[PDB]
Amino acid sequence: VQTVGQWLESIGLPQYENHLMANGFDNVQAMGSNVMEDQDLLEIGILNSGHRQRILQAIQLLPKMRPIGHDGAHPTSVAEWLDSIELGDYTKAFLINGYTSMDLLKKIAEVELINVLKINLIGHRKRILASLGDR
Repeated sequence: VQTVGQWLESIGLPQYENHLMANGFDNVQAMGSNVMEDQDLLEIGILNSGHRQRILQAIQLLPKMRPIGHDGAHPTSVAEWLDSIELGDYTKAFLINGYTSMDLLKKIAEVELINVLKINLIGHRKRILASLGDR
């Protein structure tokens, strides 16, 4: 079981744990398939310079990449889809927003997402972004 608190405490100390968690980065799984990015770690709210590289090289060096780890998901709707992303309440916003077909989720841009879904959270953002696979 991987926990942000443990990982963070290892690479450094329990100081940004709250930030990440509250920023959606409460589950290490958020960086299981796609290691954290400079823009993300920087968008959160780090103390000061000298830590960015640490988290980057660390989260990037994290030996969690394997060949057998090629499992994916095949949902039928926004519901089951988000269900595989540690999210369910989103189903409401997504639905009322007009998201019925997965394809539709791939017909929007960043701004459109933060403007429609109104997520405004790196965690949930990266999670869904990775789940869909825009780029």
